[PDB]
Amino acid sequence: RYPLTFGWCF
Amino acid sequence: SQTIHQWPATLVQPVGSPLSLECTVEGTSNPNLYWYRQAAGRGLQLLFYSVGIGQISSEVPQNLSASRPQDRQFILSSKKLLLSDSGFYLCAWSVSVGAGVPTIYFGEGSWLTVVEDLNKVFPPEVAVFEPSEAEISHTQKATLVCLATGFFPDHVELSWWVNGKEVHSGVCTDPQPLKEQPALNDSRYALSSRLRVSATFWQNPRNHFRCQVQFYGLSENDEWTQDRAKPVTQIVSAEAWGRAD
Amino acid sequence: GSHSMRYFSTSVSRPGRGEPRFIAVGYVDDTQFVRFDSDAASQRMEPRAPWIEQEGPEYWDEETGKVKAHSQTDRENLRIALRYYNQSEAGSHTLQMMFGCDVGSDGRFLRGYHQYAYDGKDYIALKEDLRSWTAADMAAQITKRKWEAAHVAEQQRAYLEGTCVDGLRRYLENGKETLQRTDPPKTHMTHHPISDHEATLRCWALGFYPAEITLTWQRDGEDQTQDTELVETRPAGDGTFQKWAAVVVPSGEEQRYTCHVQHEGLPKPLTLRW
Amino acid sequence: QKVTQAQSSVSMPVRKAVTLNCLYETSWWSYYIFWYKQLPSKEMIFLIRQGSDEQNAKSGRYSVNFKKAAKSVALTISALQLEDSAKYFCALGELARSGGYQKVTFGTGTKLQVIPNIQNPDPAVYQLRDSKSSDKSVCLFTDFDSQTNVSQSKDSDVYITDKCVLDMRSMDFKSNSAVAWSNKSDFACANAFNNSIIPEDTFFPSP
Amino acid sequence: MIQRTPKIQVYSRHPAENGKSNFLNCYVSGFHPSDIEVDLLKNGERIEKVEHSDLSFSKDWSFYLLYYTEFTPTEKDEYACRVNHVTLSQPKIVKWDRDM
Repeated sequence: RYPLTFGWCF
Repeated sequence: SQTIHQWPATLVQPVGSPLSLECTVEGTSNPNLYWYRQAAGRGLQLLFYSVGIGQISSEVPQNLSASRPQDRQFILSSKKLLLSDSGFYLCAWSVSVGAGVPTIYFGEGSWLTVVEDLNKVFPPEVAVFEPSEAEISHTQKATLVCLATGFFPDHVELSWWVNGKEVHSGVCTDPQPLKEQPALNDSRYALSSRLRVSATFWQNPRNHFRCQVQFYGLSENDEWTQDRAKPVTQIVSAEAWGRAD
Repeated sequence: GSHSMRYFSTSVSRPGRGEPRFIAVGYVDDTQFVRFDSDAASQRMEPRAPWIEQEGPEYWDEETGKVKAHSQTDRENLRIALRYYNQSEAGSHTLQMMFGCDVGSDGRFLRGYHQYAYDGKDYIALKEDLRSWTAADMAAQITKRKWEAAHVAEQQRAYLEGTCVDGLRRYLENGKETLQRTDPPKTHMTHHPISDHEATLRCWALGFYPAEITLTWQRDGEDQTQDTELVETRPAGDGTFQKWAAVVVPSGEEQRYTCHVQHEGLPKPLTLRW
Repeated sequence: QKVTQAQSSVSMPVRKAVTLNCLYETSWWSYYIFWYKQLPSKEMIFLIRQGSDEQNAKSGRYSVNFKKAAKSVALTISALQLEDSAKYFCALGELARSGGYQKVTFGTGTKLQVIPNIQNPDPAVYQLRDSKSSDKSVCLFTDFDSQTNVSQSKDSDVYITDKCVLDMRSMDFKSNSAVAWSNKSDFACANAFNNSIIPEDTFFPSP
Repeated sequence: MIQRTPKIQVYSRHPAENGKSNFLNCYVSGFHPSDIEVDLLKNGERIEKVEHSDLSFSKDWSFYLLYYTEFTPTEKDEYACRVNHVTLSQPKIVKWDRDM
């Protein structure tokens, strides 16, 4: 399952 | 991640009139914005969500119109209100998917009552009832009662003001107004509230008690042709002073 | 034995020619099973292995959502790194992400990874304890501070140890017949004269899986690691792999040398002789 | 059906603990549950959140009992307080298919009524006169404990408000009370609240 | 911002035997950045319907790609792989040796 990218913003 | 504020909070308007609710957020940039609706006082339906400035989207089509002319400026509007537009409308904001795990935070909300017949609108009458001597003797405490009567529509704000300062301690106001004539479909409403203080407090003639009721009704601009005074938005107060005897 | 799941995505900016291209692929061990390509028409997460085609429309909808959300933030990330480094908008740049978990023979969590590379070198990466970030440089530290504030670490820890592990278990089952298969390498030697006095001995391994393999040469039972030529393992193009080791030999001494092959699907190490 | 709060309403004694139930339906493998509390002002304030991969969320007197298999995410608040009285909302959060935002869906809410513990009842019915008009008066039924229930009247132009609690905070003193008024000439405090069951030792002061 | 040059291996899926359809592979790995040009030649002439694997990469962040195509080997036909990359001043051509 592809990662849930909440907060991944630089 | 600080502040969200919407206005106005209470709205009474005739069918056909334009609607304009505005919302603002502070302390955060490029947030997700939402318009939610609460019919009755139960379920929240998402009406609009805004991913960014200029962007408005909705899941199911809407009659109300929404817009976002600036990052932190959100609007819910209409060029002509339908009596079905009545309801409780909440603005809300969240961090963006990229900025973090979205947790929606709401503003205060806005009560919008669209009214079909403006001749049904009535400001309240307010009366204060002084404490009884029996109570004072039996309990050494003194309960005042406030009574707002014959007002339409629903939403008024009743506050107590003692010596010029609003008071919350020792006060209780009915969860909601009761219908004076539950039969009628446009019954005028009534509301009661209590303020309890100590006997000694009430017995001080330097103590001024006031009950205030903010009423929302017609504007100065709404047209009015009836005999009785125009039921405009206004405040009605009734008061009493302490006394010893 | 152990198993692994991996997602690799690659974002490459192309200035004055549009939005960056985003390509993401997913693996279970040495087998790719999904892809997403921002320049593709479907604009959805696509299947790249038969055993995942059995997931229903909800899987594809949720997975598409996640990968789309990622593709959009890495698009924005390229721009942020550009500004962080104060680099020229004229140059093309790359952002790579790697994510996934390792599980043991018993299907239980082993390790988790969440790492970014900018222009082919480390930018930020989650540590082994899944609790703190390794910031490669001053720019990444700005990010390490954002992620700390947003609790990304603890959030991803829970996902790696939970959602990722379980998904890996589901996949290993859904694709048991393929993913848990083992393919011994089919081997053989070849002889190639270079001179009247020298020849190349080449030891082949073919059609094996997984790709992990060891090929060694021995001159009368003794290592030749310095004089052995070894090619990087390579895809056969059908889910199997190939590799070859080779030594140059003086004529006459051929039978001196021995080829040794170790692979998961070999009960015992093979030895080959010319 | 997306979020289900079966309890329309729940009551519980102050100082005790209550549990507000919530069930949900989702085909997502990753999601969040949020609990909000709606004040009587209608103000919607955020309480606690629960992630599908996290241990049981806990924040002050609020705690969530995440039962993932059952898809049950009940909220529990302990050491109840009078101001805990509000409407509590359960919400489900799912990343949209577009990846563009998190779609949050709300349940229909459960009204929590926390019940005051009246330790020094002194049930009585008093008559209060208008500050401006002596003749106009109102009846105040007060100081009964929480076992007492205020019914409407047989009459339609006799008005009775339900009981509500007031808090003289500095005196650590709480009191219940209902109000009643009428234009009926036959209306009197002696007979105002007698369509309700009131403590037999209710004090009815003279005049 | 150091750039890595492509390693190249050209080869068949199965061992070669004339008259039997096979797959001709050209594996490019260990390069950076990812922009890369790959062709399969038949007797120096570019082959048309060449497919490839989805862009992926290794532990060290370097990329790999497999380009491939069905073909049938003969004793006469020459096959190769033409590759260009930022790190190359001119396309590198690597001949297909059937026992390489």
